Amino acid sequence: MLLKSTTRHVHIYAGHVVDGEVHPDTETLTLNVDPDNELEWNEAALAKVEAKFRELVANAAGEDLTEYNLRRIGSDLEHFIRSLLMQGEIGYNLNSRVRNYSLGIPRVNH
Amino acid sequence: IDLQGQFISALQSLGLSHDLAKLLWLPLPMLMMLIVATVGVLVAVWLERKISAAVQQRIGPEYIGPLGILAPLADGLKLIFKEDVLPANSDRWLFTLGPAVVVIPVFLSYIIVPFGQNLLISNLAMGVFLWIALSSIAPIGLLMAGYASNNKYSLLGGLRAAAQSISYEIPLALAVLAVAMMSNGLGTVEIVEQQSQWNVWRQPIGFLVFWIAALAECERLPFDLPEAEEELVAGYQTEYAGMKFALFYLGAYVNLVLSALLVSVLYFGGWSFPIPLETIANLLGVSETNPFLQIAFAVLGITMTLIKAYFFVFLAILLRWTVPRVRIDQLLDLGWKFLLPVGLVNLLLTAGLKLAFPVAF
Amino acid sequence: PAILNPIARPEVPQELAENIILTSLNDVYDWARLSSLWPLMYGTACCFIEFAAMIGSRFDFDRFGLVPRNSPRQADLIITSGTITMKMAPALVRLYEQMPSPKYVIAMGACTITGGMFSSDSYSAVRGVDKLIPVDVYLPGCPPRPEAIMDAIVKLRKKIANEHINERGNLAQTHRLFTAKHKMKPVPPILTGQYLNAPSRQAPPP
Amino acid sequence: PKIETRTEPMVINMGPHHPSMHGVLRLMVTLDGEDVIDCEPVIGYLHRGMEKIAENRTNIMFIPYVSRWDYAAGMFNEAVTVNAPEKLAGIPVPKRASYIRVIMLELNRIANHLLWLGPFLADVGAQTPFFYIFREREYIYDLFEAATGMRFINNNYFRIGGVAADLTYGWVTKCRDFCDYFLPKVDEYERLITNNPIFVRRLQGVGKISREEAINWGLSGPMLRASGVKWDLRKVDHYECYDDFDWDVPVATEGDCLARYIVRIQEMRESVKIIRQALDGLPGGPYENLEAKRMLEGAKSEWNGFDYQYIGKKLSPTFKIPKGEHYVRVESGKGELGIYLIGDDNVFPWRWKIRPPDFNNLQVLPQLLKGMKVADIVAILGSIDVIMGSVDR
Amino acid sequence: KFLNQITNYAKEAVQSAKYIGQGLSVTFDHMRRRPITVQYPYEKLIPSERFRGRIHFEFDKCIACEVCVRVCPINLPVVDWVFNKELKKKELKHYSIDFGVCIFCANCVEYCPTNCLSVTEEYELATYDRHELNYDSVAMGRIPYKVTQDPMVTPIREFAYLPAGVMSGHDLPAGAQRAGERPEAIANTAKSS
Amino acid sequence: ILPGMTVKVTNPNDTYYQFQGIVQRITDGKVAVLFEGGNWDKLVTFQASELEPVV
Amino acid sequence: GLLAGYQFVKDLESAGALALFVPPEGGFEGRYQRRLRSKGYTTLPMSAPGLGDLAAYLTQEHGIRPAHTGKEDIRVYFQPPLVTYHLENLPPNAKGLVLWLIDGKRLSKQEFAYLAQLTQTLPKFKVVVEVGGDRVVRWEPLADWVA
Ligand SMILES: CCCCCCCCCCCCCCCCCC(=O)OC[C@H](CO[C@@H]1O[C@H](CO[C@H]2O[C@H](CO)[C@H](O)[C@H](O)[C@H]2O)[C@H](O)[C@H](O)[C@H]1O)OC(=O)CCCCCCCCCCCCCCCCC
Ligand SMILES: CCCCCCCCCCCCCCCCCC(=O)OC[C@H](CO[C@@H]1O[C@H](CO[C@H]2O[C@H](CO)[C@H](O)[C@H](O)[C@H]2O)[C@H](O)[C@H](O)[C@H]1O)OC(=O)CCCCCCCCCCCCCCCCC
Ligand SMILES: CCCCCCCCCCCCCCCC(=O)OC[C@H](CO[C@@H]1O[C@H](CS(=O)(=O)O)[C@@H](O)[C@H](O)[C@H]1O)OC(=O)CCCCCCCCCCCCCCC
Ligand code: SF4
Ligand code: SF4
Ligand code: SF4
Repeated sequence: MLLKSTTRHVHIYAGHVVDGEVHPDTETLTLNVDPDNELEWNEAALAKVEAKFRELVANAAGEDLTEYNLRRIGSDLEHFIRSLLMQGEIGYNLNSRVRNYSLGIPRVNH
Repeated sequence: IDLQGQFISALQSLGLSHDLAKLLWLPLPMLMMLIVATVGVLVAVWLERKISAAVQQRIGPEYIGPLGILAPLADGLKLIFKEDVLPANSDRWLFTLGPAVVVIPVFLSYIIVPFGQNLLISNLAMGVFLWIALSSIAPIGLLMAGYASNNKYSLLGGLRAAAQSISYEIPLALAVLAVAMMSNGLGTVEIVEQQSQWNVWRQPIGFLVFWIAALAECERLPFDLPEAEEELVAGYQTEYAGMKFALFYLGAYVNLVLSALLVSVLYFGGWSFPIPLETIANLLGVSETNPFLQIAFAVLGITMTLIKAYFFVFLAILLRWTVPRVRIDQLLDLGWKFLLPVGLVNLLLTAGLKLAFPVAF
Repeated sequence: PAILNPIARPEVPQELAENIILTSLNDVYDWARLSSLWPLMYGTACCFIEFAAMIGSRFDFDRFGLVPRNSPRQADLIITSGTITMKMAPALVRLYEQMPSPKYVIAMGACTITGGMFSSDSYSAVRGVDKLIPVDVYLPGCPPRPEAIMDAIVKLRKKIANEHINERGNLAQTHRLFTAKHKMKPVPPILTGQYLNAPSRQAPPP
Repeated sequence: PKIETRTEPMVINMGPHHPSMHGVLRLMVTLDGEDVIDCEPVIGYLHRGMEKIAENRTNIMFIPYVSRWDYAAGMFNEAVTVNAPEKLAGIPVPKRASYIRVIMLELNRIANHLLWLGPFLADVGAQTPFFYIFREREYIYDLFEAATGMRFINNNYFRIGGVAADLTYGWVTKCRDFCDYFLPKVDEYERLITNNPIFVRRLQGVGKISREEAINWGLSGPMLRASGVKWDLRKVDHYECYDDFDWDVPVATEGDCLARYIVRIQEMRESVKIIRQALDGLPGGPYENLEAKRMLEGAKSEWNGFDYQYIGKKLSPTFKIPKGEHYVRVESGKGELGIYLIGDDNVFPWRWKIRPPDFNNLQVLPQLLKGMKVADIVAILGSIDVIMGSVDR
Repeated sequence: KFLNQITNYAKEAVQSAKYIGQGLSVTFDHMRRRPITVQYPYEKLIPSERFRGRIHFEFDKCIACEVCVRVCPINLPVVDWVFNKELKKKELKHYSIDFGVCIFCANCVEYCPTNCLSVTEEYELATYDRHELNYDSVAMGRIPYKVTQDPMVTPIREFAYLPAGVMSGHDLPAGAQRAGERPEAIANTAKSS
Repeated sequence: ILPGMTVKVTNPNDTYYQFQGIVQRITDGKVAVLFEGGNWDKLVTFQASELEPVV
Repeated sequence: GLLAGYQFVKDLESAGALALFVPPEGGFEGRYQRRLRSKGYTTLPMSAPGLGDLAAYLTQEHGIRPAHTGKEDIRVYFQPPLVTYHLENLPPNAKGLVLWLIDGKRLSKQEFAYLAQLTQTLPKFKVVVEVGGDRVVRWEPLADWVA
């Protein structure tokens, strides 16, 4: 069975997406940043997120594969995404979708 | 009038190979029956939703149309536009075929629904027996919807559905058997023309058996086991999303208007405003070629068929909210332990009464 | 750092349509869809009961066409009623993603829009479902009067009637997916059958 | 694309998404051909941490929180939450407040039994009674909404020294009207139902606990009184204004789903007796009469006395509960509630623990599913009246 | 041995038939009664006299003692005071309540000393954006809805405001009162003999 | 009818008939009366005609 | 008349501020918003009961104070003007930005007059306010309907 940490704009699984399926593997740790397109992404920001994901899964892991640790990785990835959005590297989508600012409203940095 | 005569004659007046005109007319009734079947489905959905609401001191759909008339239209058009899903390891071709095999033979059995004489598609010689044979293909559809799923939830529902649809096919045949004993035949028009002055009054047990067996075709809340939400989530339907699920949602109400019309024609008769109407020689009408009297009696026959079909649709969707469900084993004991013995007893009784008193049988 | 949490400021402006025929057909596409919403029979806690009161005879959502559905495959609306703990968050996302695409969400009660009375000193409640799924309408209040759930349904119908068939592009999922090998010692699942047939249930240890 | 049948015990997951009113419970159950070998109930999908919150909130800050443990009746747990510091402080509750509290608790018991009764009859029959209880359960909602602010739970009508406020004006008469309109229907239920032989054979002998095993398994609720134990915390503890009303504590003897149903119906019927007996005897009668007497002579007369007030002395939100632990209890709808308050010296308690009745009645789910059938699982689930809000602690 | 079993089978079958016929008659009777449905959008149900709706805030009466923040179950009301230095008077700069986090228990309204805070009958709060539920000090007064003064709603009393014996509130005259007499009326009657 | 005054309600078709309260705010012709009673001070809006400035 | 042309958009461009009278079932005015959006106008609905002065929220800045709940002592955010910030973020070929207000009944005549006057200034900015009412979706200029 799968082991996953699924929240908004982060989806970590424990398998390999071959064509759309998941296929639990016990060492792949796929990642699916922002499926619903709450935000608008760039090529540099996605690379930063992938690098953070790698250094978070590789440099700090010798522990079990419980769903607790998967959630613990997803939480750090989402804090990193929120920091990227605060600094302004990315932004909300503004498209005609739901548009509920889940990571905070736009403020003016006083 | 004989609209077929006029159509073929006016079409042959401009040539067009008279024998070919008879081929150019089949679509006309073959789609008139489709129209009345679709309107019957809309009526059945509307009646269910508006009668279940009256029974429960409530109000059904009222913000769709004037009286929720457009509620079935909306519920169908939604399911048209819905994204269809096909789960991971499920089969790709038995999936999209189950809901069609459970529907095609339910429509095909409308060949034999009379709606008044000369007002039906090709009164067949096998008639009701052809319907008994065609109503045995839906279990293949349910087994197909269950076998082509990676969900063991729904295979167990497909099995318990295909095992209920075969439990109520022997008594459903033993009731039509006793009706065909009296009817001298199997064609629906020949079955009903024995009512010339009703079979319910001479088959008071076969009527009960037929009606219970027809309600127990995985249709009504008396049973509705594969649809019994609480015990199991939708059974086999739990994985169909768009139009594939609307085919189940639709093939279960057409399979109810069909049974209502069939109880009407077998035990009551799609003719015969109760007095022996065709003995209206008291108005000195030459029915034979009366240009009207024909249309007046046509309308009377259609109304008298629809009254007694609506009676049973009403009573079925009323029992839905009156009779408690049975698990699955109290269900499989109705057939094979109560309905099959009583069906055999009714058949033997009709045989004994037909051999002794050949009059009135 | 000029404006924190900025907006997209996009390009390629709209590519929307104008002819009377296609917008008149869009009218029907959106009327059939909003007047036959089928909610998923999904309750977790207190608010569900008020939702059930909204099903009952006192005022039923049967009018304006709402029929509660059991499986998410036929459901196109999930009224999240109840507090979502961290134990059950993935059990909701699943039910949301396992459900056809023209779908909607209503977050009812305070416990699904901000966390509610559990937004403080609670270590297991998800502080709002807006951080799990794209909510469409929020109605506040510990258990909201079931004629406030219907007000939320009104505000959701007038949002559904806004959609545009020439705009269903903002409805798929982009799937920016990656991959990274790990070394993390898979453990055996500690949740199986074996409750009464367990050997430790039949006799006390010496 | 298939499931590859094989001769083993099959494990099925009736997981958290219950399309019913039985909270979120997982119930991994294995079965050998329409039986039950053993089930492992997986509770916890609604643990929000009430016990750790209660240690950081003062009493009046925590009293809205309590209406959630066991949703329904959201006044039993309010009653026990009020009683916990009240006993330590020894604060005397007046008699009028005790009568209002009794009336509210009895209306809540009726509502609890109605909420249990609806889905129970649904799982063993048709879905129409679900539309009838909620026609009959609303007449109590609309009485609560007059007395207290809201409908069922989130009333926070109770207070330490009594009750937040007196009833409305035309309240006693209207409660009488409801009682007279409702008492025939608790029997109309057993008329339209409870006599279908198919329906009574359905829960004839399914689910069973011996009297000596219900005591061992600690089944405080009507699950005990259905196993032949005449024991409820209203008559053994002498709850506040009892022995002032007639008492028929209903008990069966067999200990099956049918016994549970019968005890619950007789208890719902006795609650109307309790209400009608208390209403005719409030210390002051209807509130408009009491207010009229108080504005006519109660400037100094006895109608302005301590025994006729809805509350004692109004306490500050800094009540500072005293030192010393003790265990309080109330016979709720599902049985015994228990709060093992401790408290050290300040507003925040020390280890406010909640002892819910459903958490202990649910312990014998596996024992009650010792090979009964696969179909009577939902009936045994409904016979216990599971509320996951009281399975969070 | 075998006749008792058959007579029991008959006494069970005929009983099961009668107990279905009775339910059928009961259900067919149920569809004559007037539906109790309160057709919400055009038949809104008028709330009680103690219904706890949206909080109302009178900026002028607030003295910024923060008891609303202190008796709140979740310390919700944001009070931003500055403590002007005229002699000792605190000054209020911004009062707010995130109604998305609100619990509607009205402890704040119970302990406001200056009657600055009150409850209303606005249960019709719903937005597309929860960040619009944070009410300013000005968006809170706003003169509540008053369902009765709506040209497209026929208000319907609930069970506690219907005359004696009346159960439903649909077919009601235009002169009904709650249940009995008020205290002033009873005292006035007692005044004259 | 000005704010701060104590008023009563004179409209037999209202649930707040013969109630007494204090005017908190008046805008656009309609008033807002606060009934301090029970436990939680209620505030409901009346027309300028459904009141009476009780002495 | 069961199907509408584009008179709504013409009337909005003429008056500037309309006042809808949608039926209280809320599924028959979204098509008019779709008509607005198909012309080039971009909408944004923000549920009027919940805005502040309507001048600090729409034109000027305003310090939003989130819900601290015992932790995180009072902090302000200063979200930008809800209009001047959305007029800058319009799509390239955008005809304007109309402001939709769902529950307009809660506002007062003063705020209605303000919203009407705000349309003349601040050019690319129209206003629709769903004041509740009639059983058909009828509109009327917002400068009217008051005084
Ligand atoms: C969604 C569900 C509802 C949707 C409606 C269906 C869509 C169609 C909409 C069109 C409706 C307009 C048609 C007007 C109806 C009059 C036509 C008619 O009666 O025509 C009848 C003719 C008659 O046919 C001839 O009828 C003759 C005599 O009648 C016979 O008919 C029966 C056979 O014996 C009787 O037993 C009778 O005694 C017998 O004499 C002979 O049988 C001939 O062989 C035969 O050809 O058939 C025909 O062309 C009829 C063929 C067309 C079928 C359409 C009928 C629709 C039902 C309308 C009923 C109206 C009721 C009253 C309306 C006012 C309200 C009070
Ligand atoms: C170049 C491209 C070409 C492409 C072709 C595609 C284009 C399509 C062309 C236009 C579409 C028109 C579709 C319908 C037109 C109506 C045709 C018709 O009128 O067709 C008439 C048909 C045919 O039967 C009639 O049959 C009699 C003639 O006898 C012969 O008619 C039949 C055919 O032989 C039988 O075999 C019969 O035994 C045979 O003897 C009649 O007198 C007429 O002549 C004859 O036409 O009517 C019947 O079949 C009876 C079935 C209708 C009965 C109606 C009962 C109506 C139900 C009530 C309505 C309300 C329901 C709502 C509630 C429902 C709840 C349950
Ligand atoms: C085997 C063969 C079987 C094949 C199957 C058959 C498939 C049939 C598919 C078609 C079904 C469509 C039904 C539509 C019913 C309906 O709309 O509901 C009626 C509702 C009711 O509200 C109305 O609205 C009005 C109020 S208001 O102004 O809208 O607010 C007022 O009239 C009142 O509310 C009410 O009347 O109308 C609406 O609410 C607005 C929706 C607008 C509908 C568009 C008009 C239809 C045009 C068709 C497309 C033609 C294209 C050319 C036009 C230039
Ligand atoms: S939203 Fe309120 S009523 Fe609903 S479960 Fe949460 S606390 Fe209870
Ligand atoms: S409204 Fe009351 S509790 Fe709130 S700050 Fe003002 S005086 Fe204090
Ligand atoms: S309603 Fe409850 S949460 Fe809101 S301010 Fe009042 S006490 Fe605090």
